[PDB]
Amino acid sequence: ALNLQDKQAIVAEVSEVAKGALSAVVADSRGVTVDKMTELRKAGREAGVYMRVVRNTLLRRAVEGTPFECLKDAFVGPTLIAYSMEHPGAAARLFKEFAKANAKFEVKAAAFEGELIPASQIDRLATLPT
Amino acid sequence: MLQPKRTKFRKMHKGRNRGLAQGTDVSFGSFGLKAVGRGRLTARQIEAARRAMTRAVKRQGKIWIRVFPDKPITEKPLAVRMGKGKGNVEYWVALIQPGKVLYEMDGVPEELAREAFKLAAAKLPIKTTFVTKTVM
Amino acid sequence: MKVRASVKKLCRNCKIVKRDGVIRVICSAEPKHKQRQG
Amino acid sequence: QAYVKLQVAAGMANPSPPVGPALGQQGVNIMEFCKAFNAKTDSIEKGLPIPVVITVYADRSFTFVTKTPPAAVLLKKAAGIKSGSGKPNKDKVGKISRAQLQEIAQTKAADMTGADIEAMTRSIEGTARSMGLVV
Amino acid sequence: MFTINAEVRKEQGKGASRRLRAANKFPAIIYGGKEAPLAIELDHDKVMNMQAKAEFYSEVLTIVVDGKEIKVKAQDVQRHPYKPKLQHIDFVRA
RNA sequence: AAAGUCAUGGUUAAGUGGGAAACGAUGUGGGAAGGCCCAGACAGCCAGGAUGUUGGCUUAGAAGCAGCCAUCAUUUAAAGA
Ligand SMILES: [Mg+2]
Ligand SMILES: [Mg+2]
Ligand SMILES: [Mg+2]
Ligand SMILES: [Mg+2]
Ligand SMILES: [Mg+2]
Ligand SMILES: [Mg+2]
Ligand SMILES: [Mg+2]
Ligand SMILES: [Zn+2]
Repeated sequence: ALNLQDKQAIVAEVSEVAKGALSAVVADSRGVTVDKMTELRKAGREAGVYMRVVRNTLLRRAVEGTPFECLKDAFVGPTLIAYSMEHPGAAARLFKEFAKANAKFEVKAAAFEGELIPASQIDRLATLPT
Repeated sequence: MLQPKRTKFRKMHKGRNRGLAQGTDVSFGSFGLKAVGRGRLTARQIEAARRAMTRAVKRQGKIWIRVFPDKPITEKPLAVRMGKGKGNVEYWVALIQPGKVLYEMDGVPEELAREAFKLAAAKLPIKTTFVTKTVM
Repeated sequence: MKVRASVKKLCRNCKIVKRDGVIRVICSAEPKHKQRQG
Repeated sequence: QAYVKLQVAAGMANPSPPVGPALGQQGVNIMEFCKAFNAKTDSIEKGLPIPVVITVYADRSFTFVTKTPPAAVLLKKAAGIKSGSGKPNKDKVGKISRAQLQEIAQTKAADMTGADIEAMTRSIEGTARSMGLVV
Repeated sequence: MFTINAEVRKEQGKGASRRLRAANKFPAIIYGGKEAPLAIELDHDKVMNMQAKAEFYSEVLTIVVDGKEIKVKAQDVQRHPYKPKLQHIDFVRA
């Protein structure tokens, strides 16, 4: 599909990125249908069809809007780690569903960086503010 | 097999088949099967190429046959010598020139009419090409 | 082997190759689709 | 682990002519294939086909999560038809109305896969139209 | 807005028109109004891409010849009998 | 076997030239647009091909795959009864 309608699919990243603060990541060495359904069947009981499970982690697409918004992501163009921008939240409770599906029949392509929204470390801080 | 219901005369001379054709545009349908080659189409050839495009579109659409066989062709039998009259009429032909739209079709997708005018061009002895309707 | 004046890709895993001046259709899924132009 | 669903409705307990060798492949004895099939079958209304999940734990036991009957039989009581669709476009069998699907759409909103009941409403429109019975 | 270039024909007739269509061209003519008919010759591959639009036979075209914008419409066209080519185009002045 | 192993710029690899058609084919030269891309293409490799569902009958069991039909539709990255 031509590049002008792709040029609003760079705009489609932005307002999802602009509204979303917290983000969790995944890769797919063994990308199963149901291994992405684990986060979207879980999504419907919480909220709507707002969320994209699609990938934008390409060497121009998520690279250009990165000095525009959320500047840390200008390094994960390669190395096969994508983005899913959930629109509300402030240190929300939606982290390990891409990650616990790795132990349940997946062969670990992700290494679960965590996106550092309070600028944290690579260790999972499973404290979840209720 | 197409054939005139009546003729003014039973026989005809042989003639020649030079010149270009007249029915060159797609007049009725949307797509055509234009003749690039020269020759003559007998009525068994016109009608075997009709059963091959009618079956291919699955009785959905409308087909035009732009050419009609009306020249009678005579032959002499086996073990007959050369004089003693003109031979007996045996079949009927239509004389085809380069530029003659032979069949037409609409009411199908263009991709289905590419493949039905391919299964019907196989049964004809002249070389053909696929044309569409033009604006002017 | 088929030997034909008209050789063609018959299914989705047929490859047309030219070996020593002869157009051949060698296949990998079906042994019946192998062909040699003659 | 082989959790596929294979039986007939309630009237055939320990159903060797309907099942055959199907669930009888493993080392689990059939006394918990027939009598622990009745934990959901006689627990509700008889006669209706409840699919049941068998995942063979290593200690010769099983547990499960129940669900609603198929799109035939729960709609068959809302049809009353016996032969399903005998050549529908050459002669009609019947139809399925749209508004009758509401009672089942509010029924099956417990376990049936998804959260949008309205998105399941056009799911049982064309599925009812699939049965020779144009909705 | 279609724009078409054109030169004025020197020689006219049967053999000269055959001799243009060999060299990727075809003759045309512009006629209409108080002004005399103007016999021009066109480039074949440039017009054959323009003519495949249905917008070609409805808009007021502009032919540029000897540095002069002439605004004409397509009146008639002669197509080759079996090859997808063009033989001759008529233009009526708008 | 008398006179260019002539100059210049191209093509042909078939001894085509120095026999033959419908038709077949990633043979090779040229041409204006043809036609997808640095919002990463094209080809490989890391992977699904689910869910309701086995859509129901007539049939020998009919479940996408014997044929006959609807072939919609959800969880929606996508998965075609
Ligand atoms: Mg004559
Ligand atoms: Mg004539
Ligand atoms: Mg050899
Ligand atoms: Mg002359
Ligand atoms: Mg000499
Ligand atoms: Mg030399
Ligand atoms: Mg590729
Ligand atoms: Zn093959």
